Amino acid sequence: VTRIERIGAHSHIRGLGLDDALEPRQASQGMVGQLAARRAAGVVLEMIREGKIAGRAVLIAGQPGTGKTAIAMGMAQALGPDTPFTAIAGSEIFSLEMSKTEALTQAFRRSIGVRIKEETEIIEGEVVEIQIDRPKVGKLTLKTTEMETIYDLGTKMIESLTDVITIDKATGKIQCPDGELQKRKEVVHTVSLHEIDVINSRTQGFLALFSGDTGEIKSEVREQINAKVAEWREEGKAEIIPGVLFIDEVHMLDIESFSFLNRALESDMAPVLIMATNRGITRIRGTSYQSPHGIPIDLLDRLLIVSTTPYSEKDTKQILRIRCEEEDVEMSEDAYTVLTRIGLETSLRYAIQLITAASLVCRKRKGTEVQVDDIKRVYSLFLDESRSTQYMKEYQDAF
Amino acid sequence: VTRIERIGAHSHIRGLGLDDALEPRQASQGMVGQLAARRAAGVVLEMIREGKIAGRAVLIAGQPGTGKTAIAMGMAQALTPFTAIAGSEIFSLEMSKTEALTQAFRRSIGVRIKEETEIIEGEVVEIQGKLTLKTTEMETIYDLGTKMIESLTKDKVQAGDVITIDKATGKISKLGRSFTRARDYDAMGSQTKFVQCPDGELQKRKEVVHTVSLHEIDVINSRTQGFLALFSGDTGEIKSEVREQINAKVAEWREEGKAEIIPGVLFIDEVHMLDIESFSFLNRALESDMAPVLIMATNRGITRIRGTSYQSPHGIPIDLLDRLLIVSTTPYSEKDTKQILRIRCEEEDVEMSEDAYTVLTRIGLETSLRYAIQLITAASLVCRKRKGTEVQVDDIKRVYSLFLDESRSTQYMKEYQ
Amino acid sequence: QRIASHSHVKGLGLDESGLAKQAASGLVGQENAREACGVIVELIKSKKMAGRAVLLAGPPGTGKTALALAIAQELGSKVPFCPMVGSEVYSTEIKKTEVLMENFRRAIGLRIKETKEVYEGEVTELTPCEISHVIIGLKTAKGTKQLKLDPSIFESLQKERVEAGDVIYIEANSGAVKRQGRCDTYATEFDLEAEEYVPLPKGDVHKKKEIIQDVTLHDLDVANARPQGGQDILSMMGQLMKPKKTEITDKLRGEINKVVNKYIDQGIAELVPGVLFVDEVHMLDIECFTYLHRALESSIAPIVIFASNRGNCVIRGTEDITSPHGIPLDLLDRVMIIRTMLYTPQEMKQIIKIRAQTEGINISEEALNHLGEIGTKTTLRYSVQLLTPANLLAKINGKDSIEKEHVEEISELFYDAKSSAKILAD
Amino acid sequence: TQRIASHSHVKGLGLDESGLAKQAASGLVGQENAREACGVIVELIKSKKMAGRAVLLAGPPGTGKTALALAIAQELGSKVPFCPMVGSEVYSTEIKKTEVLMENFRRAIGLRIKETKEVYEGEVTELTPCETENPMGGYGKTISHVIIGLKTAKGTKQLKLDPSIFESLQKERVEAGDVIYIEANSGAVKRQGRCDTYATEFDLEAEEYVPLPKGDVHKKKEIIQDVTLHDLDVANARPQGGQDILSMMGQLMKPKKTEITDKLRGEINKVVNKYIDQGIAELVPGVLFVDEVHMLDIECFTYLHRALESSIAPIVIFASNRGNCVIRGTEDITSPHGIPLDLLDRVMIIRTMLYTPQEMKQIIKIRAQTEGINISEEALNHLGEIGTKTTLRYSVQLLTPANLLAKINGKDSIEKEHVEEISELFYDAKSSAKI
Amino acid sequence: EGEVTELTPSHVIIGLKTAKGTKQLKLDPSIFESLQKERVEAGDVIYIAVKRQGRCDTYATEFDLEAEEYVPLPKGDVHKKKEIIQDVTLHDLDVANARPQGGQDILSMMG
Amino acid sequence: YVAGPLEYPSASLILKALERDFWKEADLSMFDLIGLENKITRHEAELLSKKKIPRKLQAPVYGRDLLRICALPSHGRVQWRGSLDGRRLMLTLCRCGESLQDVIDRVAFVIPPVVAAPPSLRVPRPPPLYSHRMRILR
Ligand SMILES: Nc1ncnc2c1ncn2[C@@H]1O[C@H](COP(=O)(O)OP(=O)(O)O)[C@@H](O)[C@H]1O
Ligand SMILES: Nc1ncnc2c1ncn2[C@@H]1O[C@H](COP(=O)(O)OP(=O)(O)O)[C@@H](O)[C@H]1O
Ligand SMILES: Nc1ncnc2c1ncn2[C@@H]1O[C@H](COP(=O)(O)OP(=O)(O)O)[C@@H](O)[C@H]1O
Ligand SMILES: Nc1ncnc2c1ncn2[C@@H]1O[C@H](COP(=O)(O)OP(=O)(O)O)[C@@H](O)[C@H]1O
Repeated sequence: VTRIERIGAHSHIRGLGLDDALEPRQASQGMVGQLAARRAAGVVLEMIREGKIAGRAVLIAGQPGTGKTAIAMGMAQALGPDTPFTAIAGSEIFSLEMSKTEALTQAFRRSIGVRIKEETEIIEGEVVEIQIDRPKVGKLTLKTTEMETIYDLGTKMIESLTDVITIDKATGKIQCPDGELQKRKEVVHTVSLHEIDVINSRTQGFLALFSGDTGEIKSEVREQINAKVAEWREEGKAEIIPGVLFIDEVHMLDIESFSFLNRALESDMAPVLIMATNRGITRIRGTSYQSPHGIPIDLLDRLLIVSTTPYSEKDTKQILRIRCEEEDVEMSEDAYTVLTRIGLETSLRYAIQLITAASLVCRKRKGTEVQVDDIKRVYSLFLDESRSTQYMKEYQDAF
Repeated sequence: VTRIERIGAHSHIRGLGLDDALEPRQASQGMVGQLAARRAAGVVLEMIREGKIAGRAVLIAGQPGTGKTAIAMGMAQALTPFTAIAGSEIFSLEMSKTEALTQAFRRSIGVRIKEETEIIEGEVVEIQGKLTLKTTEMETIYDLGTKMIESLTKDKVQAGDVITIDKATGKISKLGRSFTRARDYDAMGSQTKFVQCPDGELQKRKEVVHTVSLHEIDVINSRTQGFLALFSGDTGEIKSEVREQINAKVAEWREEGKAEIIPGVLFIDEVHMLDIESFSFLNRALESDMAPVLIMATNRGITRIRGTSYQSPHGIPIDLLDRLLIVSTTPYSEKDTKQILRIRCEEEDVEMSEDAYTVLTRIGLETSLRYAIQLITAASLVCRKRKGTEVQVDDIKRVYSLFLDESRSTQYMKEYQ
Repeated sequence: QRIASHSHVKGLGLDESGLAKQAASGLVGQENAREACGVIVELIKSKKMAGRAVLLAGPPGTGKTALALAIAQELGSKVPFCPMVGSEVYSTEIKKTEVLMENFRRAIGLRIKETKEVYEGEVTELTPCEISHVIIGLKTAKGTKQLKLDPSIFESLQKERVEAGDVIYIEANSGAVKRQGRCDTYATEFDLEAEEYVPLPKGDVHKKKEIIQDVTLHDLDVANARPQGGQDILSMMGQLMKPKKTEITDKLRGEINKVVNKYIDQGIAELVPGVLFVDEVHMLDIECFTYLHRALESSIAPIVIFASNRGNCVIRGTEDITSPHGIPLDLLDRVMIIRTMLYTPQEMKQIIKIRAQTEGINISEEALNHLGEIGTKTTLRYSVQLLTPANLLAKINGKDSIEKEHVEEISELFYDAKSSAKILAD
Repeated sequence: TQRIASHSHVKGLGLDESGLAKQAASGLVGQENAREACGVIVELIKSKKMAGRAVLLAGPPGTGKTALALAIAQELGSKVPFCPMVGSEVYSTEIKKTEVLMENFRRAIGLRIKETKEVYEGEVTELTPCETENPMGGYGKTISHVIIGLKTAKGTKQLKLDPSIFESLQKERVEAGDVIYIEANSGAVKRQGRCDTYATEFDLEAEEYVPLPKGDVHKKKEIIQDVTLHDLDVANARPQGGQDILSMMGQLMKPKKTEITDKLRGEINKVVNKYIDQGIAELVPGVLFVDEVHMLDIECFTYLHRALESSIAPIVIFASNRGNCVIRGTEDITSPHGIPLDLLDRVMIIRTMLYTPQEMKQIIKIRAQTEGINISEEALNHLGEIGTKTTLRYSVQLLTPANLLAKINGKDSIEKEHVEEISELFYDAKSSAKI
Repeated sequence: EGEVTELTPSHVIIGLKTAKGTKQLKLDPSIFESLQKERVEAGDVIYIAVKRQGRCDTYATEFDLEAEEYVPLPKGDVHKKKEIIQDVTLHDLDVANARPQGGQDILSMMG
Repeated sequence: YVAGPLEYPSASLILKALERDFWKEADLSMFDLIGLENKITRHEAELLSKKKIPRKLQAPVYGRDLLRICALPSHGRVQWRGSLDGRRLMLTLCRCGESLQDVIDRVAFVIPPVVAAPPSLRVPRPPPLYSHRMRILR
């Protein structure tokens, strides 16, 4: 019953609420407000889907709690599978086994996909206790419900016959399956430029699933792989698909990372870099230069800014009702009004915390529907950030 | 034909042009001006050649572009191990500053080792239990022991192979058959290349001299030696293995004459960037017996010492300044500037007019000298574009208008982006 | 083609006389910097000088990187061109100086001329005689013969699991590989063996062709930084640090240079010095600038192009020393500085039109005027970025070209650095 | 190659029989009180009664602190180990500072280990005298003794060894005519190789023929091996013998100098004490001369003033050259000599005054003598005057270049003109400060 | 589990004997034991992915003094399947799949 | 717990991403690692014993063959192999605080923990397996 993907904060959103003409809606796909920002998100999503342009970046600015990451997650969901979406934070680049610049340029590798189609022949069959052990060509009783083929094979194939014997181009591999044994299966695999790492050394897929690999071989395995995958393109071998790289709280990047991104977005296979920041006028990390959003101007000019206005009472209560639908909480209109007030006063995330605590208290007191007294007792029990700040007068081990 | 090394920034100086009595000439081996600095360079070069003492350091001071690096490269070319490095090269992530600096010091010293061993070489006629080794002037049969029999099989020795075997049963099949190559018409193995049959006495003792630097500590560092001698090698370099073993072995070889040391020179360009730790280490390292002659270069005056808030002359501690012989250079004059520009034009295969030389010297006096050194080739290329046979004033003026100098660049920065 | 930020730049735009055209080869205006670029490109093509430096200094968004890419295109793929960034020097397993030296070495290339021939032959004819002499048969679609090989080739062959009816390639000097099947493996109707087959090769039994492989000194260094494999030294597992910490110059790089010079004198190899374009030079530390102004003085250093976007500021790693272009006066001198000037509104509109033509976007007259106005308002890059979503919305709304309404709407939707800072005061 | 170093004239403290100081103190001049303190501390070291004691050679630059340090070191002699270290060497990127300090302390301590082994060697003539079967059991064929006819260069001596060793004889290729290496207690046979007398010039083989042994068959080889405690630590640290250690990739990174206290102390100390009190070894504590001690971080001094508290710590000779300066690694914490005030209380300060101009002249003259170049009276006086003006170390460096200038000018002795010319060709930092 | 009665060999046809009965298992070569694991009289317990030589069979009467210690014949059937409800954390599986230590290929052991 | 291996499905062209055309890989004789099989003395000996061009031991084909076979042996070099060979107590410890005990017993007594859930190794599953990679792995 209980799955890994339990109910989360950004779980209610399951898409972007836009029309055919990218026209936002009042309430759809878990999206309530941010009409202009939602339309911008849809525009950039359609641009990414086009894939004809490369080396573009976008920044989602706005105050904390104004749907900054919600719009990004909605764009990711609307993008759907089959397109890489590397979601990371500004603190991930700070790795030890690899340099921050190398970590970033590898994250870029995780944002560009490539589809490859393989046409192979796979034979049917069933295990009937073939290839007995100790106790020549041998015997192979290949048979299917539709048609049977009782024939033998060489010595290097009788020892690999064994419930469903799915012989393929490899040295064999494992009710009787139906249909002709000879069947053409066209399988398509999508990798995020894994060739740079999957061909780094011997037994290197081990590294691809371990990250133990140190800084890749600069300008020796990344450019050759790019040239080879380009040769594949235009020849019917493979085609590359651009993904998205989402760096939440990008202000943690340093001047080095910004200077590297300045030119990383100027390549043929440069993915669309969407970013988000809550800080305003703040010193760029590693220096004392104060710039907006903590990002230098030479990079902010290379991207498009997307502002997210704050939510109102209507949008606040609508998002609260959407979260209720996501969860299993139910309350009365008076409770809705009280929660909307508390949220518009303090914050929306704190309001969601309070409504969760109120549903829990209701479940504890055997109640069926949360009421005003429940949320009041909750607010009394769980204090707010600003509320606790007022009580800081106690001087609890100051600096 | 273009080669690896070509005309560069310090290729015009073929050496430290000096007389027999260390009397600096006006300009002989491409170098001009800096008479006192040239004589000091010659004196320190003679000191290096003498090798009578150890642990001597010389500091080359002067303003930027005064030929300090030029004098250093001239001394190096006239000087025979030489190691040129910068303050940033010793800074290594996997090796502490002290370890890298010690490695550089030991690599700046050379050591010649004479090796004499008995060698037996000749064409193999037939084996077996016993060998029948042939040479141009004679042939001999040898009885093979168990070790020799095993080596004859682990390596596919056969008739015609020009084998070689010294003592310690160290057999070698250097190259393949001589005459039999005929019937190998189409394909020829990778290692099975052919050689001429040796001549002279079958068994002969050969004396060879092996030249290696004192940095051989890496060879005796780990189980595998040749591997670490190519890349960074080992980073530890335990003090024991360095001093108690290598130094004592070199001393014993010197006593018995098996080896002889030749102290080189360690040129650390731009020493001002070194940390106080490196200077404190040098203070002692220059006191050791097998210490090479150190040369430095710095463009700093009263500047802060990296790693501390203290300021001292040349940006280095006073503790070390009392251990160096400062050789300050003098800025070039009109005549010296014109002469070095003439030398640069002659080396770069560039012909310019007298008025062109005058304008170039005026520019090099109003601006840096390297600016004019670059304007030389720039105007040469402009003239080539115009298809002219000689560079005129128009070309140098066009280049001066195209490429900006530090002064004009800073003056035109009023935009402030 | 996935148009990039510098795709329309397919050249430098110099005429036969050397002067820079007003607008050609994708570039617009900037005649002085283009002339300097066309002079330094000839300097590079001369292949006689070494270590000469260049600095494409100028305000942001002036096309210094565009000029660098134009130089790279004009030079052609026959000479190496290493695009480099300052942040890349901050490696974790290699010291900054060593990364810089590796980039310098990569910026030098050499072409290896060689004439290799093959001796493809049939395995079914394998008939050794004496292990001392072996014979293999030849059967191709154009001829049939036989060859005689050294027993070493027979050993290297039997090392592989050769089988009757396979196609094996035998090089005249060394090496051998197997290709299974020659239109006989699928005939017997035996199932697959984890490998794909191939028909018999066409052409003569013995082939010879001229080979030219473009290899750079850094490849030689990396190859010589390992035991090359072979015996038990071939031990290689995951996490292997192929980009090893460092490699000494006197005994490893020196030997590479010596062998390259030897093979060049023999006429087998041909050197082709490349270019090292280091972008965001101001990001390098002072301990990097001090080694850079010395390494570029060597007789082997190639041409290095620099580009400093920001102006005078504190140098990295110093926190007290301030120099113009964020580069110390030591390295600033000896580097030819090429000042890049700002673009005029007409030049901005022309660049916008060229970008629209290259990317396929079609803009109207009034639309182009409005886009150029929005660009000169804040910066040209903002208009270049808005150009695409304008046509995207036009297509969404059913319009083929961009109009004033679409450009105005997309400008109001998104925001630029100036507009963002204006509203950020809240 | 003599390879004269910077300051090699120092040969010892040169103290009289009474312990006082003199001028011609075996190369080193002046510094009476300092050389007397050096004599006291070297007498302490020789006593080998106290441990973990530190001494500070505080003094302005040029006072020859390192000179007197090397002097006391030479006086100690090559018998006891002397490990010189500078504060910069403590900064290691692979091993922590305190562990490097402990390794240096271990190196400073010496240990002579003796080893006596009774071994028999010589050309073997194997023969088994047939003996009646085991008398306790039935009858048959047995061997009660095995006689080996070891023949040495001095003569022949048959040994009636135990019969159980016959397995070892058959194990190795011990045939009549080869040299074997017998062991008294163990008895294991290790064939050295055939005798050179049978090495016919026509036989091609090496490492198989060895010369006959010189001396009696019974040889009691006494060998002594002096290895510092750090050597034993390193030897017991890394493994040896199989265990797939032959790998290259995952094992070539030998720099695992990281060390723990459990192995360093404890078992090693106990086995050392067992060898000492048993008569197999003799402990030899040395000295650890640490110059530029002010260069160490406070994290180093805080470990030093704790390691010096141990009973096994050797004698340490600190030599600080700086004065009142902020301790490294601390936020503007000024302390005397750049050393925390807490560590200065645990060290004896040996003050060294500045050299008198007469002492400067003496030093210049003795350095010229060591170099092997004659200097005239006027030239020596000028050298002394310039050494009084600027730092003294500048004058001594003007000898070799002036000597070469004189030799090139056609004269032998260094005339005043030569030093005058060199003073203008080369000058000091005090004059170079005029930027 | 059971005393090894036969160890004749890639695939090894081992024979395990217990109080219930005897079964000749057609075990895979990957389980072939490297150490002593005597062909007879050795008590072994195997599960599918490593073998454990529990102890020597109860032959204490064969010799009066032997280095090997003995355990009684297992009374449980040779082939038995038991369901174990093991509690583990996700990070365990994560770090295990990160650097696995199972299998038998030489590359694994070298890694 | 014995967890199953994580199957990593991937395309086949991935494994063929760094393979270069056989008619484009030139013979790189720049490998200075030949100092593991050649000596400086033997290097000089080979240089001083190179067969001359005549080599007096279909006619034009044989001449071209002789020419190409004379070209290759001219290559000779060595860094160092002779200089390397020309230059060159395991006491018992308790490993713990116990007075005296066999180290084997020490290690055998205290072994509480076993791995939580070790699976087998990961295995890429490209339905096509190129002969080159499989041969190299074998
Ligand atoms: N328009 C909206 N529709 C639905 N849910 C929203 C909307 N805006 C915000 N939310 C929710 O309100 C909270 C806002 O937090 P978020 O915007 O993610 O903060 P930040 O972006 O600063 O990390 C999230 O739980 C988000 O899911
Ligand atoms: N006396 C001289 N003779 C020849 N060339 C000189 C001379 N002085 C300076 N140069 C030239 O000046 C250029 C730069 O000088 P540089 O050596 O960088 O000064 P610094 O010694 O301060 O580093 C060099 O390319 C060199 O060719
Ligand atoms: N002379 C020119 N003609 C046409 N387009 C130009 C010209 N110079 C710059 N551009 C455009 O302006 C943009 C500036 O990019 P870039 O060269 O990175 O600016 P910067 O000068 O900051 O490096 C480029 O994308 C390029 O397409
Ligand atoms: N008393 C002395 N007699 C002779 N030479 C001396 C004397 N004192 C110092 N020197 C000389 O001073 C030089 C260095 O002294 P040093 O021990 O390094 O002092 P510091 O370390 O304080 O500079 C040595 O080369 C030595 O020749």
